[PDB]
Amino acid sequence: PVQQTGGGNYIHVPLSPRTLNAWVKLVEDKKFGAEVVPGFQALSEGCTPYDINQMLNCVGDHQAAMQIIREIINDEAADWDAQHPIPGPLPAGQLRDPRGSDIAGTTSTVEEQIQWMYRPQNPVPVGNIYRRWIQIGLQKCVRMYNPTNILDVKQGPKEPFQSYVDRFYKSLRAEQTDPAVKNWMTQTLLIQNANPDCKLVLKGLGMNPTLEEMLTACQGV
Amino acid sequence: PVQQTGGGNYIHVPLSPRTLNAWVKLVEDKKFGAEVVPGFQALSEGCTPYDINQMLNCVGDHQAAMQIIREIINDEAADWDAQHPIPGPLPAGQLRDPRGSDIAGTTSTVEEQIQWMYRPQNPVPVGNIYRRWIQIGLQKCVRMYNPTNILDVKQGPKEPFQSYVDRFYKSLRAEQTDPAVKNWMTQTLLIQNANPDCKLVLKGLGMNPTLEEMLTACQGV
Amino acid sequence: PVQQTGGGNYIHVPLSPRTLNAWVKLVEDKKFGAEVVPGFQALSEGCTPYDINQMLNCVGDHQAAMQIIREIINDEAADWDAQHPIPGPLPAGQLRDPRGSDIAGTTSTVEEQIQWMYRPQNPVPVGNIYRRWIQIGLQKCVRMYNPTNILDVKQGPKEPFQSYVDRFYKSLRAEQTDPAVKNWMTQTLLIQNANPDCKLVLKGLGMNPTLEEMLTACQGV
Amino acid sequence: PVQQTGGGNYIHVPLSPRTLNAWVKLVEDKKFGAEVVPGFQALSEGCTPYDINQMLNCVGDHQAAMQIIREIINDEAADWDAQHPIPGPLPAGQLRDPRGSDIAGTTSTVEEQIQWMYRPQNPVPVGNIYRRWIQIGLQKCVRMYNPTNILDVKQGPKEPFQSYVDRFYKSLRAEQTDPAVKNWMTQTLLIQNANPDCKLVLKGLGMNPTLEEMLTACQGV
Amino acid sequence: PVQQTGGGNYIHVPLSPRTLNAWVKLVEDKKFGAEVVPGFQALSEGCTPYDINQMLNCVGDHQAAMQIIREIINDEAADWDAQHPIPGPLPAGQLRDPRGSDIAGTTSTVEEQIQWMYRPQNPVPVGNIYRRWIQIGLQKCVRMYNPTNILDVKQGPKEPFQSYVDRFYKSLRAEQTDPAVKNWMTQTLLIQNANPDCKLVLKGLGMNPTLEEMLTACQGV
Amino acid sequence: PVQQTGGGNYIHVPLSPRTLNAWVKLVEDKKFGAEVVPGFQALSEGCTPYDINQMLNCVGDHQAAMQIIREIINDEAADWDAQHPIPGPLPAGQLRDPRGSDIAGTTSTVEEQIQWMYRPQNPVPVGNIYRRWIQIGLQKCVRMYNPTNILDVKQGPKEPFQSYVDRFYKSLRAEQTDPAVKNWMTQTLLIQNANPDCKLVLKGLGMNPTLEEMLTACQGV
Amino acid sequence: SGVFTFGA
Amino acid sequence: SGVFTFGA
Amino acid sequence: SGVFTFGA
Amino acid sequence: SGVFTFGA
Amino acid sequence: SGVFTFGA
Amino acid sequence: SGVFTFGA
Ligand SMILES: O=P(O)(O)O[C@H]1[C@H](OP(=O)(O)O)[C@@H](OP(=O)(O)O)[C@H](OP(=O)(O)O)[C@@H](OP(=O)(O)O)[C@H]1OP(=O)(O)O
Ligand SMILES: O=P(O)(O)O[C@H]1[C@H](OP(=O)(O)O)[C@@H](OP(=O)(O)O)[C@H](OP(=O)(O)O)[C@@H](OP(=O)(O)O)[C@H]1OP(=O)(O)O
Repeated sequence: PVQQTGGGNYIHVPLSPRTLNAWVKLVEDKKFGAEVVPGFQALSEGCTPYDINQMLNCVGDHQAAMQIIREIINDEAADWDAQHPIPGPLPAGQLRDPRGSDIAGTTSTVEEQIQWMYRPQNPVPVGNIYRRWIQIGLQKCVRMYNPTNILDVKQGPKEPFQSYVDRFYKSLRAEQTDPAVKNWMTQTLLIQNANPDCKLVLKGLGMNPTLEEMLTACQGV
Repeated sequence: PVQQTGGGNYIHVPLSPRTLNAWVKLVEDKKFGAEVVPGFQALSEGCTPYDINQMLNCVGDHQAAMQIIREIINDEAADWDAQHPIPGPLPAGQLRDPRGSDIAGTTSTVEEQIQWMYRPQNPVPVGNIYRRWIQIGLQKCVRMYNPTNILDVKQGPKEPFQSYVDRFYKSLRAEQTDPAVKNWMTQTLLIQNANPDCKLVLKGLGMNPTLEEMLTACQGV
Repeated sequence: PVQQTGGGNYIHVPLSPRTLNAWVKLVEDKKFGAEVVPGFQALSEGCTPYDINQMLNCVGDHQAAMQIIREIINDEAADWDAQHPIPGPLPAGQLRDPRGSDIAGTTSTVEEQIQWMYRPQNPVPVGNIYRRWIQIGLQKCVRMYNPTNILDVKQGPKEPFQSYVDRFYKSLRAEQTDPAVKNWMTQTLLIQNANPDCKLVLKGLGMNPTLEEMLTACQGV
Repeated sequence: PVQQTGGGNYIHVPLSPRTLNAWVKLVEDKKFGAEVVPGFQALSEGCTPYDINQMLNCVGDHQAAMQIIREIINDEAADWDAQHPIPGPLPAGQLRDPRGSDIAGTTSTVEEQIQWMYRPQNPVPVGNIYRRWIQIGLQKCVRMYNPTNILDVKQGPKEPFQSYVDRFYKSLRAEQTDPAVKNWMTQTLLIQNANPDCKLVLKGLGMNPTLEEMLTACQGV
Repeated sequence: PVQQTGGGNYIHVPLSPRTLNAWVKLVEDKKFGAEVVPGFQALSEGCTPYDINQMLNCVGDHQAAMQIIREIINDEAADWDAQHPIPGPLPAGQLRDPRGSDIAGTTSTVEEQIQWMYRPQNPVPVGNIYRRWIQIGLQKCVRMYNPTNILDVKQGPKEPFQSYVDRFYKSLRAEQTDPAVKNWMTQTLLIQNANPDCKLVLKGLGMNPTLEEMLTACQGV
Repeated sequence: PVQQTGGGNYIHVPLSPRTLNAWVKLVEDKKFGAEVVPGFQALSEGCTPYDINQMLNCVGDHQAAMQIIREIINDEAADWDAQHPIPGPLPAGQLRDPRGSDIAGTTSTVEEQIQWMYRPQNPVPVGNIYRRWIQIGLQKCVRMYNPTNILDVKQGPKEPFQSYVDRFYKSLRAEQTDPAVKNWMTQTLLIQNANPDCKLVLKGLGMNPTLEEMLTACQGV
Repeated sequence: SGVFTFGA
Repeated sequence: SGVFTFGA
Repeated sequence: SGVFTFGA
Repeated sequence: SGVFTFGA
Repeated sequence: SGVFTFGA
Repeated sequence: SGVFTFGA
């Protein structure tokens, strides 16, 4: 991460033994559960790319998904190189216009990542940009690992409505379907995949029943 | 959250790895127990909407209730838009009169949420307002999830009076019945749903017996 | 709680995730054991009424005793209103002479509780006063919940003297008998309720045997 | 405890949720093991009598020994009153010459205990003095609770020498025998209570064998 | 580690009880898993060689690998001596041009390691250099301990593709094969060692299938 | 320990509840494992003798070894008295030339130990010197407690080579044999005590095989 | 009302 | 869309 | 009296 | 190469 | 004496 | 020698 010192200067403070570890656990216990993405962002808020890398590295399992993340990171970095104009060379006094190897956190050091981040000319959030590219790779993994699909999440005869619903909304998040299509699934596929007796209870309510209405109505059905 | 720095400036400090996690656990172990609402408020005291969101997001289960909270948050936000006059456009120098997407924590950033919060003209508690809207959604969920109802909480033949009472007062809180109706239930439904032998002990006391009086009297009955 | 800032000002700092939780556990694991009262006081030393409330609220069980505490808090508050003269109305510039709804922590905010607490005219310990009223409600609960009574705490034939004594002195605390009556019970009821063989050992010592003397004498009897 | 503030002033900071608790556990898990006395001193270093009391109070069991400690505290306090001259009354501006009820931590407040502690005229260690009186009560309890006696700690036929020794030296500490008598027991009672075969091994060494010598010699005997 | 003080001076702060311990555990629980190397680097970021040594020392098991690390540390140190010119002797006022015994952390003190690190003339990262030499010894150990080899990591008939892949990519890291050879193994050995039915699914995709493509395609095969 | 305050003064800060405890555990869980010595040094870095004593004291078991440490501490202290000249008496204004009872941490206070430590004339590391004397007593105990001897650590027919080696190198450390003799044992006793089949594998390598070479060669033998 | 027995 | 039900 | 054996 | 999939 | 093997 | 494989 970064901390400030007398005179307006900035320095590299280290990442902590309880955050690297909590990330390792969130990735393992939850097995790239959708929540891994905000669990990562929060644990890395105020961090630099060097530590974001070390956190992801310390994880020693699910190394198939860590590679999917690495392929996604290299792709987003190749776009930053493609869109940026790589202007005329700058003097040694000045630091290299940050490139994709630099933000991804490989070619560059940690003191140059901070420099850009708190550079007066153009403070650049190298830490936030690399982290965003990762949320994409992590999100792809959540979906790649999703145990089921929302279409196949259906109420079991003795399964309760709320439990069936918990699975349905969780999958809707992880599958990361477009928001407009999420509204269609919630209002249609959920009356459709539910047991018939509970389905009739929701149908008895009328049209566009709110979830509070549906969850209350099929309570005990 | 927010911390202050030399010169009277404010900055976004991050939320912590032990609070996100404790909220996740309070929501899961207690399963949206009534206490989840103050457990949330305390864990989020001095926070900004961005983190209040990340905390709620990290929770990866009970995603049916997290959606009820999200529907309640969008409703309270639509009222803030409905009541506020959306005055004439302000210059870039000035920040947008906070709107509902902004307080709910979506459209806006974290630096604009803090700016308003410590804005000299009108410091606005965007963090507290969004959190209050949530306590409403969480409270609705406590009630939606309440396992029983106070009317059906009745002393079992071998169940003791205090245990029956613990359930009755807990349900009174979660059902969130109006305070005047809470006084009627405590003084009537509790002599009514109790075993007859213990009910007669409370009746032997007289009228409007205090709880200390009733709890002491039926001790060993 | 409260912390101070440059210029001699005071602010509301929040209560912590490890104190709310430790109080919740002390109340549950010990089940309103006598120690709950100092466990509460220590966890709340330097606190304001707002947090003292949130701590008590987070507890989601033993809600029969939390109501006994609430009835005791409303009674002590009604006495503060009864004894105080509610002087002539003060200007908006000045803050309301603190009342019982205000100290109990309901009608008032947290910034007005701190203001009074660090008010130059008359710093008022609103936090300590409300906490004291609670120790009374908690103490009543310890006693209401006390499993046994000191008179019925008697040495079992194979039970050792020290274990019988541990129960006797613990009950003496929780029953909260007057100190003069505590001296009578310790010097009389304890030779009286003890096994006869051990009772004769204490009698062989003579009159007013100290506990060190009695505990040493009946060791192995 | 106590912390200092700008201007050379002192204030009461509170004791912590992890120290009260660790003391409670050291007293319970170890059951007033000899180590309870330094475990207490370290947990209370920089503390004031008010907290030393609250720590001891929070303990809710072994209340027979907590009373032995309280009788010892009242005895040491009665000696401070007996030896001190209770000089002529001092003005309200000045604080009461500290008395035994005051140091024991009862009659006095916490702000008067700190005042004396950092009083320019005669800084008095009220915290250390009361704590010392307690180490005496705790030490008496260690001994009152000691499961065995050093004379009866003897090597069992299949018990190893080192284990027999560990018990012997531990008891020597807890029984708190005079140091000169501790040298006699270590050099005589330990060749005496040991198995005969191992006893002959120590005798074969010669006179005044050091423990390193004895512990090495009877290794495998 | 090192901390700074008023006047621009530097001092040796100590390493912490939670980092030494977490390193001990990462080395044991993971048994020199590849992740041990970044787990070590992060736990030692801002440290000096003296503590890097104490951490490695506290580990009391896998002492065969700790010796491999020590042989690697002595080899890298002998190269620093071989390449450096050991210039003409410097005065007592000046500190010895750092040598290999000094950086490895043996011959030198901790105050001379910090001095060089924050020496105005040439701040030298003695802490980082020694740590790098270790990552080499630790990396050799990961490989020496690797349970299997990537060539022998093959999909089992009922084993799923992703699990086979997790092992393959993990081994690719630990075996630390050259990056060009890692691309060949991932695109060839993985279609080769996989079950035939799943192998045909990857072959049906075409040439150079990405992992997201392969992992998705053989899902349920 | 010690902390500094405005004006260049020093004070006694206390030792912590997590270090005393971690030392207690390292001494017990590891049972005076060789690692206890650096686990102690790190937990006590920046400490004073008073706390180094309290840590060692809190340990309530293995009291045979704590006495060996105490005999070693008194011996090293008697040498400091023997070598030092006990110069002519110094005034009350000046503090006593530190003696062995003083550094061992008995006769002296904690404020006189710090005074000497930060004394301008001759800052003396009373904390480090006493701690070193202890590492000697602890090291003697590691060896006294060592379960086996390196000569008797031999590969079992089904035991693997690395496990046999782990024991051999661990014992080499604890037995604390001279470094020159450690090189002979590693290159001779280890080909000698190993199974014959694995011994021939090491012999097939040639002369002075490095451990990486031997550990790799007998992998699977 | 609310799930706050104590306070506002 | 995203795995962020609340916020952006 | 109270559940405070030590102190006030 | 190394056991660092990400970074240098 | 005391339960303090080391120190005063 | 010592139980310190690394350092002094
Ligand atoms: O009971 P304690 O002695 O306080 O120790 C535990 C322990 O941490 P510490 O030993 O550092 O205090 C836990 O962590 P681990 O050591 O097992 O890794 C930690 O929980 P986490 O595992 O989540 O860190 C937990 O505290 P908390 O849950 O607040 O983090 C804490 O005990 P407490 O819960 O009583 O503080
Ligand atoms: O003072 P320590 O012995 O180190 O122990 C902890 C630790 O302190 P450090 O930050 O210095 O390590 C906690 O911080 P982290 O380890 O988690 O970073 C910190 O709490 P925070 O987690 O909120 O920073 C807590 O003090 P506090 O709770 O007052 O902030 C503090 O002291 P305690 O052990 O006395 O709780």
